[PDB]
Amino acid sequence: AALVVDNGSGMCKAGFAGDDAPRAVFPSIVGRPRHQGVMVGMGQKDSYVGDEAQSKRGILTLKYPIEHGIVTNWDDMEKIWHHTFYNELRVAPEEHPVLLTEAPLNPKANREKMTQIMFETFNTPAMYVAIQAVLSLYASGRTTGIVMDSGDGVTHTVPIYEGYALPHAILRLDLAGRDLTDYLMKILTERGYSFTTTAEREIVRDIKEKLCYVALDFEQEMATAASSSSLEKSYELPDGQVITIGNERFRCPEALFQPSFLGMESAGIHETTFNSIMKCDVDIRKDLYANTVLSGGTTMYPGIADRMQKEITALAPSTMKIKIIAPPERKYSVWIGGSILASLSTFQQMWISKQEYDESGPSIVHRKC
Amino acid sequence: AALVVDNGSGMCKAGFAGDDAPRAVFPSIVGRPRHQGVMVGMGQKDSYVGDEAQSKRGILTLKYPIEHGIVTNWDDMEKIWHHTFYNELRVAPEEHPVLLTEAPLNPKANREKMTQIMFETFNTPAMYVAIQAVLSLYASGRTTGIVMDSGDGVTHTVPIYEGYALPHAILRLDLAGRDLTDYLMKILTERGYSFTTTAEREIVRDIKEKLCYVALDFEQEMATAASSSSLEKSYELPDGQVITIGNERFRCPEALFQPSFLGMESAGIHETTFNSIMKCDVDIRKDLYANTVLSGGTTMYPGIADRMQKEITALAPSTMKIKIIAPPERKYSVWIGGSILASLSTFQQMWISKQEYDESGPSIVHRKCF
Amino acid sequence: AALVVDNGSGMCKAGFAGDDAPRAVFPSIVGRPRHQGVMVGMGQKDSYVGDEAQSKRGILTLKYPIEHGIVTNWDDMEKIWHHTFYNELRVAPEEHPVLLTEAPLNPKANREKMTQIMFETFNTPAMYVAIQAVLSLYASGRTTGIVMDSGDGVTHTVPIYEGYALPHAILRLDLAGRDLTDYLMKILTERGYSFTTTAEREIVRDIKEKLCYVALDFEQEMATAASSSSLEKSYELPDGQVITIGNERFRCPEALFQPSFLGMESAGIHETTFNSIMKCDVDIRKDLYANTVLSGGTTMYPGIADRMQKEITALAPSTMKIKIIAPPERKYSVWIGGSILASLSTFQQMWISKQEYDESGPSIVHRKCF
Amino acid sequence: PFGLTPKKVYKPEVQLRRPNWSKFVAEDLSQDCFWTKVKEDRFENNELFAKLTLAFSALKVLDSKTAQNLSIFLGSFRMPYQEIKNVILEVNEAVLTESMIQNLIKQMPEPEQLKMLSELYDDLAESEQFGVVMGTVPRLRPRLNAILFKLQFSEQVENIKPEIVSVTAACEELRKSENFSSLLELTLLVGNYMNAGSRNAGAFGFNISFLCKLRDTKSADQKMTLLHFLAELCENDHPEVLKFPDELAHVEKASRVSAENLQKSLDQMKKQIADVERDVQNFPADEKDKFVEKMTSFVKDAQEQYNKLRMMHSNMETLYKELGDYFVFDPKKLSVEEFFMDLHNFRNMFLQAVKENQKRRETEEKMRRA
Amino acid sequence: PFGLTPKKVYKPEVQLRRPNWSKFVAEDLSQDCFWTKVKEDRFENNELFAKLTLAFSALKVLDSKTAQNLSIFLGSFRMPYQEIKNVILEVNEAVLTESMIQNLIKQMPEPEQLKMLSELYDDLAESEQFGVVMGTVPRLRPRLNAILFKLQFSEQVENIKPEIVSVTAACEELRKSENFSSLLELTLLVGNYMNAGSRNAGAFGFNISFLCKLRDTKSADQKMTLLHFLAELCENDHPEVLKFPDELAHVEKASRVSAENLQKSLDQMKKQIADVERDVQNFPADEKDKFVEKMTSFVKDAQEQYNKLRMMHSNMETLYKELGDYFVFDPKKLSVEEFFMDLHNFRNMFLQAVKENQKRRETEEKMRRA
Ligand SMILES: Nc1ncnc2c1ncn2[C@@H]1O[C@H](COP(=O)(O)OP(=O)(O)O)[C@@H](O)[C@H]1O
Ligand SMILES: Nc1ncnc2c1ncn2[C@@H]1O[C@H](COP(=O)(O)OP(=O)(O)O)[C@@H](O)[C@H]1O
Ligand SMILES: Nc1ncnc2c1ncn2[C@@H]1O[C@H](COP(=O)(O)OP(=O)(O)O)[C@@H](O)[C@H]1O
Ligand SMILES: [Mg+2]
Ligand SMILES: [Mg+2]
Ligand SMILES: [Mg+2]
Repeated sequence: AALVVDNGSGMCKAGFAGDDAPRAVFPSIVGRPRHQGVMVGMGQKDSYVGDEAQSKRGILTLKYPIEHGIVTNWDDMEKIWHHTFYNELRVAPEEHPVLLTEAPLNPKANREKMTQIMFETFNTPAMYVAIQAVLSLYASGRTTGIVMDSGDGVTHTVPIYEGYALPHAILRLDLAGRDLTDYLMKILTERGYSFTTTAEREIVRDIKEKLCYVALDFEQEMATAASSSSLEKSYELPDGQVITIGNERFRCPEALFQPSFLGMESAGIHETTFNSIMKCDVDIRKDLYANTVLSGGTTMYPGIADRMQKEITALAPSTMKIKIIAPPERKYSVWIGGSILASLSTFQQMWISKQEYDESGPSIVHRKC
Repeated sequence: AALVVDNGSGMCKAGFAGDDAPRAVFPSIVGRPRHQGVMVGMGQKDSYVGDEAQSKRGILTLKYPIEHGIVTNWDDMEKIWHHTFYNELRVAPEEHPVLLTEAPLNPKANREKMTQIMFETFNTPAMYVAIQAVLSLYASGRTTGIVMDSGDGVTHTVPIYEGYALPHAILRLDLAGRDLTDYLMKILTERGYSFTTTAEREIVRDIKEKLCYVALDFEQEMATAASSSSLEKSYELPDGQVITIGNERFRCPEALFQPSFLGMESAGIHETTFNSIMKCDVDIRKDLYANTVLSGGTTMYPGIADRMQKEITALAPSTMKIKIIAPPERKYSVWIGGSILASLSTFQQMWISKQEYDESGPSIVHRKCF
Repeated sequence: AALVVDNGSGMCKAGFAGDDAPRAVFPSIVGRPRHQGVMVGMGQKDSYVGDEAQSKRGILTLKYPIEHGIVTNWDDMEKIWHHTFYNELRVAPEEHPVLLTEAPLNPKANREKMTQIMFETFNTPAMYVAIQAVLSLYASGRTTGIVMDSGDGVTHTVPIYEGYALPHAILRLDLAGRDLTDYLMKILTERGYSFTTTAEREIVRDIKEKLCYVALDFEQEMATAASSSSLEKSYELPDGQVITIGNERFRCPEALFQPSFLGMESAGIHETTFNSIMKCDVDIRKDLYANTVLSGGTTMYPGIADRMQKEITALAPSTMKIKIIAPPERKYSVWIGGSILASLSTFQQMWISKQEYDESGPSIVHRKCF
Repeated sequence: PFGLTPKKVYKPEVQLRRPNWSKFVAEDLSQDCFWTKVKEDRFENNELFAKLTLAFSALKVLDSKTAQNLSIFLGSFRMPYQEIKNVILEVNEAVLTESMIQNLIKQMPEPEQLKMLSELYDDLAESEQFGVVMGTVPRLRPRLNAILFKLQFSEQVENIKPEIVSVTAACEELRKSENFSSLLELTLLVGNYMNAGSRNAGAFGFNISFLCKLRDTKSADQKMTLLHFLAELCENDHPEVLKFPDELAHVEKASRVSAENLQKSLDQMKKQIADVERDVQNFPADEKDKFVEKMTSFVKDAQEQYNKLRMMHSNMETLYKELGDYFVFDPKKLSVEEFFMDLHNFRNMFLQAVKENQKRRETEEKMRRA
Repeated sequence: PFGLTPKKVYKPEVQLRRPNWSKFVAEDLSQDCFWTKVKEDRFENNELFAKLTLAFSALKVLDSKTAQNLSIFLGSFRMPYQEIKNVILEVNEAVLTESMIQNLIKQMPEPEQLKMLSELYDDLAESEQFGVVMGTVPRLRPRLNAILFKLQFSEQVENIKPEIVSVTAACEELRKSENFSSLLELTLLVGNYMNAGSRNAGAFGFNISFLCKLRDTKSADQKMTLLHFLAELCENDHPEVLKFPDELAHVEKASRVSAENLQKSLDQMKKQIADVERDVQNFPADEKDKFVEKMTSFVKDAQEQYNKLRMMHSNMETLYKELGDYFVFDPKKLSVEEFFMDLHNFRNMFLQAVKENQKRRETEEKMRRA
């Protein structure tokens, strides 16, 4: 029974093979105590990783070991992988092969480091690495379609034609969810609410994850909010106070489609899907326009599928139909797509054995995967 | 002659346009007598505001109308303006446009209420709310440079490149002089003194204003100060007693560079400015690394410019040169810039006239102002 | 005092007839600010054209008015010509005839539009348009040969004969400097350096223009790069950061000879020169094969003459002789040829004078200048 | 000859593959050449001949691509294929979906591959076992194709409907537009005035799309434009012409779609129903398969719905050809997309042109008041 | 026509901008269309035209081919031709370049053309005036043809000499190659075993190029090959024969050229040197022409250097004919290219054959360990 460990920028997923609805799901967070522990009786640990660090976030610091896909700190991630394998899954990695996922267009050093860690620190019998968006396609059942994935810091649009991707037209944008959360707390200050600490960062993420929607027409929706308070909602803080958000509900989700608010020259996430299409063949675009499957947690705003279809239509010629798919479990599309890979008996021959790694080192991954 | 007013979290500076003198300057505090009245021959005033409140500080519970730059009480703030326009400047706001200043990232309510209160109560022919940090750059005469404006309550940096600001890279920190004065009381308890009253807060402010400095290097000072009594600059209390402050003369401004002393998770004022520039574009960083300007009262400690310059260079690129500009008059930098702004000929068309406010309402301040 | 202007996707070369070097060589970019001009007084002139846009590129939207040779915006193109005539050259076109250059296989609509702009907006007394590739041989002395013209957006191999380009043998390849610069960003990410905005495009262009060469072979060069670090080079960004490219030095211009790396089915610039020759006559093939002349700034990679000659050898017949010619003036080749053409005493005959333009309208440019 | 012919008899037990070489008789080379003293004994032995004569002694059903893709697809929905076969047999609208059926037929191999599997169970893989169950259903290729009309026929007819009604409404709206006629007259008269004494003097009409070219005409001063001239003239003394853009409300959708695209779509769906008609005759009809009237009766309403589309599509040809004769242009050199997009863009130009006239007047009023 | 052509004579006093629209002659629309009854009167007046005009108030002897080409070439270098005439006369290696004169001799017209020019100054064109200057020099046509000797004679020897010395070096290396003899013996004895009882039974030798045909021979299993069997056999019990590819190092250089090409090149050089001897006798030898000994004494070293090209190339014939008898093949049915490129292909294919043997062995070792 192989394993799948889809590490994410802001939250990680884990579970066995031949499964859906990932089992061991906890945020990729590492926090260490900030103050001095007066109590002696308590068994305070050096660091809290995962779900434990979220409950006690009042005194912790909540450092992210992964940012924009590229791993900044590798010392703490070994805690995360050890945490995933031993406590959450309770499985010895020395007997069961492990699968990994990784974003496209990333430095070769990052994926080489994972190869080193699993084979000596964990001593996995075999390991494989696959692109995230390729897993996202045949999690929807198809094999020919552009995958537009948006996580915390990575927004990559990978056109796909078959079991093989198209590296020529792979695009990327640093406009994903984590950047929007920092924007939400920036626009919460005009209302008199200030959020600065990393503990108060997680609070703002829950405001976005519950009271934020994508407006079909931003220009029209602005007049409705200003004319009357027909869109205001109230949210309760853990301490007990309640705050009200007006036009901040749709302003921060829409920065994807107008990144000029964030001060970035990059074109909108709607346009980066259209531009990524024109980099492929003219014959190919027929199948690539009707299968624009959306994946990733950031693509779960209410009305995002409707908004994308309207804006893509204006850019594209009328001769081509547009169909923005949206599977019900689009949040965990990456995990389930890789889950069926290990189920196949044919995939056994596509492993990176320890003997192969020993004779080639970490460089074996580049020629194989 | 336009009227320039700079209301701050701890002290207000209001004068005329063109003249380089801030004219009347007095603290922005209001106090109400908490003691019962006995003598009736002499006339007794209501709650005291302005500089008169500091004279009788021993009986009044002084209250600050402005907290962290955000106006917490709008009742006492109108009292100061009447104390300003009539008692001090002896001018009628009935014919003088009045400039206002407001920190960036401030709630929209404060800039609205400033427009509403002044238009209906003072009926000034015009008005304007202008950012303090951007206003201070006029005093220096430059046109680019990330400006640190550390007032009594607010600490914000605005990167300006060739006259075009970068609002996406504006960083504001809620750590300033007022927070330090509370830290000074917390460290004085260790030696064995007490300061737990709002009348004793002004006195502790004079401990920090006159006998505080920022060390060039900090980890060595504790070794030096503990070993020998090199620095023991003593201070006399208003009653007549005398106090001695040792290594705490420099620990108080140290929190600006290590806010972990106050328990806050925010970075110091040396890291924030570096982080603010990193949010900008690659090309414009060259003209911002070597053009760091300073202003405000909190940037008047000894060694603040030298300490920041050493700390920035520990993070800046090696080939990059760091030049922490600090004019001698950085205390009034905001106001001097305001006087130049009002007297500009091209500025006459930017005023928010009386007729425009009525037909647009209090939201006009979000259209004709930055 | 004839003027010669060579419009290009990347840069535009302007000057006077009879000179040896262009008077002004500035990028053909039009930029407008995207931020808000908080600074009063200055910050005007939102239309920055030419070198001014390059200097302030950190706060501008760098948009190229020319893409793939064809003009995608005819509003800022008039600005560039206005800037060239009045700022860089400082001359009134009211008395100076002007010569222009056109790309091979240009649409008939674009060429006729340029006639109207010269004759109405600037009302030059005369104007002529000449093929870009033909002017390369006029500058290279010889009147017969094949021009491997290149540049920022277009790559044309035009085997002219007696100064008249053969129309059926012209081959166009969509592989020029801009695609090479864009490919550099995609491959640079493999090391850990990312460049997205148009402001950082010029940084990648400068890296390409300095630290990239063409390798003769790859079956041994790739092993050499991986085995040893002898070929690494270091570049300093305007931020002051240090980046080492190394392996990606020769992989950026090799897309010219192996476009399959970019995913394009078309063959490289070495193979398009071969096919363009075969379309010509058999008897004239002898002269054009040994008279290949390079042009355009895209052909300034060191090691391009020996690489192309070696690759062109195997496909060429054994008895045939090959001589790739690389004049020192590759960058300005298409300009000096226009200077030679205009300086002729016989060039007065086929002037498109203003008197004869009105009678035949803008359609005269189709039958006069050919 | 020269004592160099010791013919070695071999007589192999098993015949081998004889290699054919050019014969070298021992008459020419036997005089004095190489191979006269071959050390045959130094290689001759028993082991070599015995070994040499031995060597020269004279997902399974699916291919690589389909085996993995079918295995991936069969696990994509993780549901039994036995119910899937019954679902497609009964045409169950809940389980069946357009996306599910579209990428299903991609996973069918050639029809031959599904035949011998039935004649040939648990040993075979899930991909091979799926084909056995699916292949048992007769006429797999047409029946699965037979499903995929009603899943999309409703979608196609509802998409052509807003494409046709918008163009026809745009044609009718432009037919009755008096303001369009009023605007057109003004251009012709003023244009004829300036074109006097030229090749276009007193022109009795101009082709369409020239109005969008009026902006390209400038004046003595570059700010003043001919397109803006008409808007400025109209607003002064000839009103009610500015209302023509409001008269046309479906031109944008009319410009978006073209009749050429519609004709291809209509021709395709005609072939779709024809396949069902051949299916009905080839496969006479029930209880086992719930297809019953889901297709034969669907065609009845499809042909009824189709006939209305043919009339509506033919309504363009009657209307557009008259429209083509109205403006004098055959619907062969000009189509719906190019003509209306040109007019769609013209509407944008005029509203912008009258907008800039107001802006210039605003500055004109500003300087007059000052 | 249809009573709809009342042409309006305008005759503007001041010429205006004339917009160019597509002409509509009153034939195609005159019959029955729109604009037949344009109300031109409701717009015509005298104010509008007065306002409208305010804003918009505005070679003698040379043929065609050579005359322009010569004029272009003269301006290409842009330097006085009198000096250039001295350069070619004085043979100045600095100004004179190969490229300058190869197209120069093309620019020379027929020798008769330059004659009357001398007999017939400023009135004539730049090409005609230059025609007189070149025509003055006696025997122009042979003189420049005499100049194109040292620019190639020194180039020809260094281009051919590595080719000349590489062929012999391979021949001597192949002459002493014992490993080649050992390999050849193995094929002959083994091959005769398979050919027993056939038309090639007991063959005492075979023609060259058969070794590369060993790959085409297969075995009972398609994986095994006859040539690969020899590679596998030698590595088992007959080593030291794998070093024959290393024994030959100049395989690629010698096989790329043929003696036939060198014979033609040498023959042409003899003809080139013959023209000088005729020129010297015809033109006796000064101060005016510094070519003096630069060409006749060049022959003195040329003949010495050309002599060394004879015997060594003669050593080719002596060695190759001996090599031809060594392998039993006349140097008439087989040349350097055909004989050696076949052997060079054998060297590459043998290394590949032993490479696949190692690859095949690796899979065998992998399964044995598993
Ligand atoms: N309902 C929701 N609405 C908006 N954003 C959401 C929602 N749910 C999750 N997100 C965003 O998804 C991000 C993380 O989800 P996920 O896709 O699992 O991360 P990753 O793609 O990095 O693995 C969070 O930053 C959060 O902002
Ligand atoms: N000479 C000084 N030395 C040290 N600190 C000073 C000095 N002058 C002013 N300050 C500090 O500046 C703070 C506020 O002063 P100021 O900048 O004038 O207020 P604001 O910026 O709100 O107008 C006070 O808290 C005080 O601690
Ligand atoms: N030394 C160099 N090495 C490699 N590329 C260069 C060099 N110099 C210029 N380039 C590229 O060539 C382009 C200039 O092309 P140019 O000949 O000006 O085209 P055009 O003639 O169309 O203006 C630049 O965009 C640059 O990217
Ligand atoms: Mg993910
Ligand atoms: Mg202040
Ligand atoms: Mg060019």
